[PDB]
Parts: sequence; structure tokens; C-alpha cells
Amino acid sequence: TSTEVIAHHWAFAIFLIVAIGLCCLMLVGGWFLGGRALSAKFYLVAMFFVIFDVEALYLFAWSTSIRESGWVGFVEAAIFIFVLLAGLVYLVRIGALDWTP
Amino acid sequence: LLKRDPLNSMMNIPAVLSRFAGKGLLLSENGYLRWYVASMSIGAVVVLALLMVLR
Amino acid sequence: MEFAFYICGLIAILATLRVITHTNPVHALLYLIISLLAISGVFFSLGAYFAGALEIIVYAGAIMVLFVFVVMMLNLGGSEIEQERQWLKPQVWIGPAILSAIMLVVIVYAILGVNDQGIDGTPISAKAVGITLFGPYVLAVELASMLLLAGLVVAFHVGREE
Amino acid sequence: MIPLQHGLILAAILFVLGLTGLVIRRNLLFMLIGLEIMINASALAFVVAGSYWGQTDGQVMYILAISLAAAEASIGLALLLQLHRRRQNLNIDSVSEMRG
Amino acid sequence: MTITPQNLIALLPLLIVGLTVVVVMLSIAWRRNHFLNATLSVIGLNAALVSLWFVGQAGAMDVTPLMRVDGFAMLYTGLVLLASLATCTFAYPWLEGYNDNKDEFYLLVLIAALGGILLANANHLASLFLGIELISLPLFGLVGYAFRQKRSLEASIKYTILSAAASSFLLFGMALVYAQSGDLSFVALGKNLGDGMLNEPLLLAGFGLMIVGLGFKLSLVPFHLWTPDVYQGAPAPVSTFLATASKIAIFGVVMRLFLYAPVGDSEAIRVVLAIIAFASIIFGNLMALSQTNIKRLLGYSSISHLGYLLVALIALQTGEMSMEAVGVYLAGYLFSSLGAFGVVSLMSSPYRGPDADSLFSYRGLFWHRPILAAVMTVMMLSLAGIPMTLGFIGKFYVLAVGVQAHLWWLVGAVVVGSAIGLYYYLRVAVSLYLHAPEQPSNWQYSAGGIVVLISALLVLVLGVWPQPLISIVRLAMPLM
Ligand SMILES: CCCCCCCCCCCCCCCCCC(=O)OC[C@H](COP(=O)(O)OCCN)OC(=O)CCCCCCCCCCCCCCCCC
Ligand SMILES: CCCCCCCCCCCCCCCCCC(=O)OC[C@H](COP(=O)(O)OCCN)OC(=O)CCCCCCCCCCCCCCCCC
Ligand SMILES: CCCCCCCCCCCCCCCCCC(=O)OC[C@H](COP(=O)(O)OCCN)OC(=O)CCCCCCCCCCCCCCCCC
Ligand SMILES: CCCCCCCCCCCCCCCCCC(=O)OC[C@H](COP(=O)(O)OCCN)OC(=O)CCCCCCCCCCCCCCCCC
Ligand SMILES: CCCCCCCCCCCCCCCCCCCC
Ligand SMILES: CCCCCCCCCCCCCCCCCCCC
Ligand SMILES: CCCCCCCCCCCCCCCCCCCC
Repeated sequence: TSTEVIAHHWAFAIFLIVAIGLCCLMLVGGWFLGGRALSAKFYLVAMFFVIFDVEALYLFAWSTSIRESGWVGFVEAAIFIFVLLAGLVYLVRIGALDWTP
Repeated sequence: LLKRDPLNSMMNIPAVLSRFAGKGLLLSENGYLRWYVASMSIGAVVVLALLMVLR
Repeated sequence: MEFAFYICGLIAILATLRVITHTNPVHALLYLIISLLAISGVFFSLGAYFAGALEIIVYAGAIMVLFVFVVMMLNLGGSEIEQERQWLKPQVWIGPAILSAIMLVVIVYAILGVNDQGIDGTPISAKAVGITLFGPYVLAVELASMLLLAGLVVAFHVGREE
Repeated sequence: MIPLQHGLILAAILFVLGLTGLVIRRNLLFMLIGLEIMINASALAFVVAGSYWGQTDGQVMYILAISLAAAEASIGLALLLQLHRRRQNLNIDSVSEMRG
Repeated sequence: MTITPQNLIALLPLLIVGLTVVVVMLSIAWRRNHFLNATLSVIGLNAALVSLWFVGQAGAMDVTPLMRVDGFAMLYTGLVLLASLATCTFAYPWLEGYNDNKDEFYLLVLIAALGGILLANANHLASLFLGIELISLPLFGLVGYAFRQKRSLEASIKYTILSAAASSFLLFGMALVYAQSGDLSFVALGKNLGDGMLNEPLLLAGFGLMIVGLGFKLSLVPFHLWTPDVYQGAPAPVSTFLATASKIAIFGVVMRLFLYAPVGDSEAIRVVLAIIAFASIIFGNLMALSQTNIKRLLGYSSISHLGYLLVALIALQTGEMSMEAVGVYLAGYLFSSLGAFGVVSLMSSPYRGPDADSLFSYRGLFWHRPILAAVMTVMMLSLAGIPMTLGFIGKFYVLAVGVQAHLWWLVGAVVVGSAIGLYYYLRVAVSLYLHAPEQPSNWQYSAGGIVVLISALLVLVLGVWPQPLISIVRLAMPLM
């Protein structure tokens, strides 16, 4: 509730509003002005992205508190990353990530 | 009058009721997934309503 | 943070109500993305900053991308469902709407009458969530990695083309 | 200053709408969409409850919830693709062979 | 809390099964070999049993805010591991008939066993939810493992959609419970209440939605309609696992949740569970009356038997030996279901492809498979609660527990449902010995036959002499 935080909140709100309104006004001016006259590999790579993005979120949570977790948290995240990498190795070796078979 | 055992028949009628109730209950197993979801939601409504009534 | 919470909850409710009663899959997924962004704004209004960030990153940025991928690759151009619109017929939707309204009434009656000091909305950072995640919730993290591995293996076995 | 009742009521409304979408829609894709709405609503309810108590356990439950949501969306869309490539039909009432 | 080395000793089956998942997956990444990966999976599960012995040599303690290990957890871990080992043994000949990849099956069985172990030790709502999902998603894969077959794809879609909905119900109920009570541990659900205010409406609604999810998972009425379709459509080793390990693990975590929660001794929840148990017993037995399909029949049988288990759960907060009754009944039900579904699996193995039929055709099984017919009729007598079988010992435990707690409606329900079971189980067991007009040679098929034979012998011996099983279950007690 300080002056600086509410100033940055207003600045961020104005940034978002003016940005989206600038894009909207660009499209409105473009439209108004001027005269008139599949393969399953894509699913596989998207699903792999989803799974590895959730595991990436776990690592996102870990990375911001490494010093507070100590070496025990390092061991747990090392087991996590090892399971993650074993899954990646399995996907590569079975041809799931091989785009040209 | 008794040559076809009447007491045996009036003791057999629970088996008749059980067969009728089984045939009636087998109509819920129609194989439709939307009905299975609907029956789960109906059971959720019934369980929540019973818990709210009993308090 | 109060006005933001109420307007984002209103946007989320309206967007998912438009989701469940729409015929075009891409339009329905777009309204679902809008509802997810509104729910992320609700999360940010309550101080759950990590939850809102993950709502946009994962829910509105990975899962709905997978849904859009599937919709685009199956190419739904009105395969005997768009030309019917059976869910807009009263006999199909009126019953389940009554059932869902009864469930909502019972749940909301359960919500009311519970003591409430109010949500402070103070920011619970991602550092605290990370400390809890790799502190008292370690086995949850490891078995969640196993859960995502199970989902990966199942989805590869079922969804590969050959 | 935001009541717990209002956040839980919002989550309940979203859950009920997702369940209705799961029931009334005959297309399997919209059933998966309703499932995603339901699991996101339950995760929102956990976040609301965690923010009320000032505890980090609500966001941890959210993280587990969206891990489940991602993995089961992957599995459900794989099964949807299999149904599409085996029948050329996403009607969920057509896949009803086993009956009592 | 931090994990001391002793806590690592108490996590030994969980660690060994997770390491087996990693090792089997890396072996598949090396070379796709059916025999080596199946052998690695069964070696990992047997090592988890020996690790259970090592856990027993340690103490009973709370390894996390999430997990608590005790004799209760050890017993349920042993039951889940036995069911998973039997599932792998039954799966090898069936997968030998399969044409696509056949090692992801063992990977999924291992992950489902890991979820069963987590539910065996679960002391927290987070661990309960995660264990249910770790059971469920590999079963989504396993039920639709033969997805080119119409029935397996149908069962996979039904099970996936309904289990996702039930998980949403369970998670929303957990969220309402956490909204009421500020802690997610089992012992604190209803702790902040007193002076007759145990029936808080939000807590009861949360437990109701959790009951909806768990009663889907336990095939309890009215969340039971999925069971015969999924049991019939799934592969037969998958049906074995789904009947034994999933139900046993989920009922164990429900038992511990109702033992530890201060809201467990609630009159409203007890009455609702009594209604669900009554309806489950009567409806499962009545619907199994006119079934010619053996797998649908065993699905309705599972509904009724979980109703009997629920009757034993209702008397938990009043009597004492409800835990002992649940343990004895679950051992008997595990061995009977393993025998029945293993006979169904062995006669349907090797896999005949997605195009050929997979009907059991149990009529006249004695005249070409006499030993499997004897095992199947022993299992049919055991599921009927006939004396000289362990199923009767479990049924006797359920009746004694119900009589001690004055649950007279449930006692009468058990009697009536048992009579209906007598009819249809005897129909199957006597159709085994009639005459049918018309309608192997490897050691893994023989291993499956040895598994069903040992299950039959255990059922007979422990039906005649049940004192060793009672003595084993009685020393496997949780923290009071
Ligand atoms: C306006 C009418 C409707 C018009 C159309 C829809 C436009 C979008 C409306 C919703 C989003 C904006 C709502 C208004 C937010 C204004 C800023 C605000 O309220 O800030 C307060 C608070 C700041 O945080 P804090 O530090 O806790 O504040 C207390 C100070 N000590 O803030 C917070 O704690 C969090 C603030 C909200 C979270 C960030 C923004 C989320 C945006 C979600 C968009 C969803 C999709 C919208 C689609 C629209 C078209 C259909
Ligand atoms: C024969 C009758 C029927 C048997 C059916 C069994 C079915 C379930 C199988 C698993 C059951 C495990 C039950 C274990 C309960 C143990 C409870 C307990 O407190 O044990 C402690 C005890 C050590 O004693 P104590 O001094 O108290 O230890 C504390 C010291 N800090 O430590 C122990 O007691 C250690 C227990 C170790 C158990 C190892 C089991 C290995 C696997 C055996 C499988 C046999 C084949 C079965 C299948 C056949 C084919 C289908
Ligand atoms: C279809 C077949 C199955 C039918 C359903 C199952 C049987 C239903 C029996 C209903 C019994 C109703 C009892 C009503 C009162 C209960 C509360 C009470 O005060 O009970 C009295 C007593 C416990 O009170 P207490 O002060 O401890 O006294 C001890 C000395 N009796 O209680 C006791 O001490 C124990 C009471 C035992 C009651 C009888 C149990 C045996 C039942 C025999 C077979 C069923 C009845 C006969 C056949 C009917 C047709 C099939
Ligand atoms: C005098 C009153 C006081 C004393 C009460 C004592 C109660 C216990 C002792 C009496 C029990 C009576 C049971 C009567 C039915 C016996 C079973 C029977 O008749 O089975 C044969 C029949 C199959 O033959 P069919 O009809 O040709 O085939 C149809 C299917 N294709 O099967 C069928 O049609 C289906 C059979 C279904 C299962 C059997 C029925 C169970 C019903 C509940 C049993 C408990 C009854 C409790 C008391 C009720 C009131 C007397
Ligand atoms: C404070 C310094 C500590 C130094 C020693 C650290 C190593 C000892 C403690 C290790 C604990 C690791 C726990 C990992 C659990 C993994 C569970 C996986 C289940 C699938
Ligand atoms: C005590 C165990 C009871 C259950 C097992 C029953 C099976 C025992 C071993 C098989 C014996 C089968 C004999 C069949 C004879 C059929 C004769 C038909 C023509 C008269
Ligand atoms: C369709 C199958 C129906 C089966 C019904 C079985 C009913 C069995 C009889 C139950 C009788 C219960 C009597 C309870 C009396 C309690 C009195 C308490 C007084 C304090």
C-alpha cells in the first residue's frame, strides 16, 4: 500500500492497456481505412512437451529455493532429474523422438 | 387342490422376486458412458443430500 | 485485489458457460483459454502467485495447446454432430442442468455457515512453495514424476501411429 | 478482505458447469473439455483454501492436480485419436457394445 | 520433515519398486526384450517383499508428514505386491500372444504397484490423492493395452473418463475438507471441533465428494456401473490386477482414513455408508444372477464383496476387530480373485489378436483342463462363502463384526446376498463339469498354473485351518 508499489501497479496496468489498445487500434485503422473493390507425430511431440513442461514446473519451484533446501533437496532433485532423463533416454531409444524413421 | 404344492410355491416366490429385481437392475447397465457419468452425478447428489439432511 | 477477483471470477464463469454450450471446437477451446486466464487472475488476486503463473504456463500454455493440436489434426468440419446440435434440444440438456443445479445448491448451502475471517491475499511466493515441495512433500514430488512417466508411457503406447 | 465462501462458491460453480458439459455433450472431445474444467475447478478450490489459511499446501495440491490434469489429458486425447482412427466417429454413444 | 536413514529403511518397498521402474525402463531403452524385462519386473517385486521383511525388522513411524509405516501398511504392501506378481505371471503368456510392444505392460504394472504401496502407507490427503492417481493412470494404459480390439478400447475410454470425473470429485471434496480444517493430515480432519459440532456441513460435504470418488474406485453402488464393462473389456491379467490390487489398496487407505479421522465416528457418514453397503451387497448379487459372461459376473461379485468389506468398515469406530476382519477378508478375497481371474487368464492366453473372439466358454472345462476346473470350482465355492474355504472365514469375520456392532440390517443384507451368490456361483461351478459339444507347452504358462493352484490350496487349507492367517493379521496393527 506504499506509493512505489501502487505506482508500479498503475504503470503495469497502463502498459498492458495501451499495448492491447495499440494493437486493436492498428487493426481498426487497417480495416476501416482504404477503398474496396494428419500424422500422429505432432500429437506425440505436443504430449512430450506437456509432460516435460510439468516436470519443468517442479524444477522451477526447486530452483528458487536451493539454498533453503540444502543438500537433501539437492539429492531429491537429482533423483527427480535422473528419472526425467531416464524417461527422455527411453523416448529417444524407442524412436518416439525420432522424426524420420 | 394340493397336488401342485402350494407351500413350496409361496416359498419359491422370493426367487421370483429376486429374478425380477435382477432383470430390473440390469437395465442400468446399458453400456452408455454418458449415462454412467450421469449416474455418478446422481449418486453424488443423493450422498450430499443425505449428509445434509442427517447433519 | 477484490475487484480483480470478482471480475475475473465473473469472466471465468461466463467463459466456461460459453464453453460447454458451443458447437465449434476451436471457439470452445478459445473460450476455455479465456476462462483459464481469468482463473489465473483469480489466483493472482489471492496472493497465490506461483499458482497463477503455472495456470498460464501449464494449463493455458501446454494442455490447451495439446487440445488445439488434437482438434486441428482431427479436422472437425461438422461430422454429423454440428448439423444436429442435440445438446441444444431441451430434452437433452434440461434434465442434467436440473441435476447440476441441485448439486450446486447443496454444495453452496454447505459452503455457507462456515466461519470466515477472510482471505488476506498476502503473496505466498514460489520460494515458500519450493521449500514446502522439497521439504515435507518430497515423496509427492518423486511419485509425481512417476505419475507423469506413467502418463507418458500410456499416451505413447496408445497414440502412436504405425 | 475476500471471503472464503465466495472463492469456494466460484470453484463450485465452475465444477458444476464442467460436470454439466461432461454429461450433456455427446462428442468425446467435449467430454474431455468438461473433465479439464472440473479438475481445474477443484484445483482452484484447493488454491482458495490454501490462501485462506496462509499455507503453501494449497499450491502444492494445485501442482499435483495439474500434474494429474496434464497426464490424463494426454491419455484421454491419445484414446480420442485412437477412436477417431479406428471408427472415423467421435460419437460416444456409438462405442457402447458391452451391455448388461 | 527431513528424511533420516531409518526413514529411508522404512521406505524400502517404495524405493525398490521405483528403482525397478527406472531399471526396466532403461532396459527397454537398451533393447526391447520381453523375457528380460518381465524377469526384471518380477525380481523387483520379490525384492520389495524381502524389503518388507526388512521394514518389519525396523519400527513403525511417520515417514513424512505424508507417509506412516506400520504393520497395517506392511500387510497392504504385501497384498499389493502379491497381486502385482500374479498379474505379471498371468501377463507373460498373454503378452506372448501379443504383436506390438509388450514391455510397457510391465512398466505400467510396476507404476500401479508403486501407487498401491503409497496408498498402503498413505497418512495424508496429498498421498491419498497421488496414490489413487498412480493406481489409475497405468490402469488406463493396461485396460486399453489391446486397443485394436473394440472391447478393450471401449473399456479404456469408459474407465479413463469415469476415473477422471471421480478424481475431480475426490479432489474437490479434499479441497472442501481443507477449507474447513486447516490441515491435510488424516488425524486433523475434524480435530478443530467439539461439543457435538463434529458434523460440520462443509466437512461432511467434502467427505461426501471424497466418498463419491472412492466409491467409484471401490465399485460401490451407485458408482458401480463401470465395473462389468471394464472387467469384460480389459485384458484378463489386467482384469486380475483391477479386481485385486486396486480394490485392496484403495480400501486399505479408506480404512486408515476412517480409523484416524476424528470425523470418522460421525453418525451421518456411518448411515450413508450403511446405505451404500446395503445397496452394494443386494445390487451386485441381484445383477450377477443372469450372467453368462464370467468377467461381468466377477465384476458384480466384486461389487457385492466390496459391500461386505464396507459393512466391516462401518463397525470400525464402535468395535475393535474390524481391522482384523478386513485383513482376513482381504487375504481370502485376494486369493479367490487371483484364482478365478487366473483361470480366466490362462484359458484366454496366448492373445488371439484383436479380431478373434475372447469368450471364456467355461462349460465342460473339466474334460480338457481338469486342474483348472478344480481351481475354478474351489474359487467359486470360496467367493460364495462356503465353509472349508477362506472366503467363508472372511464372511464369518464380517458377520461377527456386524453382530458385535448391532448392524442388523447389514447382517440380513449379507445373508440374503449370500443366498443369491449361492445360486450364481453354483451355476458356474456346476457348468464347469457338464458336457460341451465343441470349443501352452512353456514354463511361464506352467508358472501361471502353479499360481492358481497355490491360490486354491491356500484357500482350502486356510479355510480348514485359519489360525495362521488370523495370527499374521492380528500382529499387523497400525498406530493407535
Ligand atoms: C473492466 C471490465 C471488464 C473489461 C473486459 C475484461 C478486461 C480484463 C478484466 C480483468 C483483469 C483486470 C482486473 C482489474 C485489475 C486492476 C489491478 C488491481 O486490482 O490490482 C490490485 C492487486 C495488486 O496486488 P496487491 O499488491 O495484492 O494489491 C494490494 C495493494 N497492497 O492485483 C492483484 O492482486 C491481481 C490483479 C489481477 C491479476 C492480473 C490480471 C489478470 C488478467 C486476466 C485476464 C483474463 C482474460 C480477459 C479476457 C477479456 C475479453 C473476453
Ligand atoms: C501362511 C498363512 C497365510 C499367509 C498369507 C500372507 C498374505 C500377505 C503377505 C504379506 C503379509 C505381511 C504381514 C507382516 C506383518 C508384520 C507386522 C509387524 O509388526 O511385524 C514386525 C515383525 C518383527 O517383530 P518386532 O520385534 O515386532 O519388530 C519391531 C522391532 N523394531 O516383522 C515381521 O513380522 C516381518 C514380516 C515379513 C513378511 C515377509 C513376507 C515375504 C513374502 C511371502 C510370500 C509367500 C507366498 C504367498 C503367495 C503364494 C502364491 C500366490
Ligand atoms: C434373514 C435372516 C437374517 C435376519 C436379520 C438378522 C437378525 C436381526 C435381529 C434383530 C435384533 C433386534 C434387536 C433390537 C434391540 C437392539 C438393542 C438392544 O437393547 O439389544 C439388547 C441386547 C443388547 O443390550 P444389553 O443391555 O447389552 O443386553 C445384553 C443382554 N441381551 O442385544 C443383545 O444382547 C444381542 C441381541 C441379538 C438379537 C438377535 C440376533 C440373532 C438373530 C437370529 C436370527 C434372526 C431372527 C429370527 C429369524 C427371522 C426370520 C429370518
Ligand atoms: C417360513 C418363513 C420363515 C422362515 C424363512 C427361512 C429363510 C431361509 C430358508 C428358505 C429360503 C427360500 C429360498 C427359495 C428359493 C430357492 C432357490 C431356488 O428355487 O432356485 C431355483 C431357481 C432356478 O431354477 P429356475 O427357476 O428353473 O431357473 C431360472 C433361471 N434360468 O433359482 C431362481 O429362480 C433364482 C434364485 C435366486 C437365489 C435364491 C433366492 C434367494 C432369496 C433370498 C433368500 C433368503 C430369504 C429370507 C426369507 C424370505 C421370506 C421367506
Ligand atoms: C544437511 C546435509 C546433508 C548431507 C547428506 C544428504 C544425504 C542424506 C539424506 C538423503 C535423503 C534423500 C531422500 C530421497 C527420497 C527419494 C524417494 C523416491 C521415491 C520414489
Ligand atoms: C473339497 C474341495 C471341493 C472343491 C473341488 C472339487 C473338485 C475336486 C477334483 C475334481 C473332481 C472332479 C470329478 C468329476 C466327476 C464327473 C462325473 C460325471 C459323470 C457321472
Ligand atoms: C431385496 C433384499 C432385501 C434384504 C433385506 C434384509 C433385511 C433383514 C432384516 C433386518 C431387520 C433389522 C431389525 C433392526 C431392529 C433394530 C431395533 C433397535 C432398537 C433399539
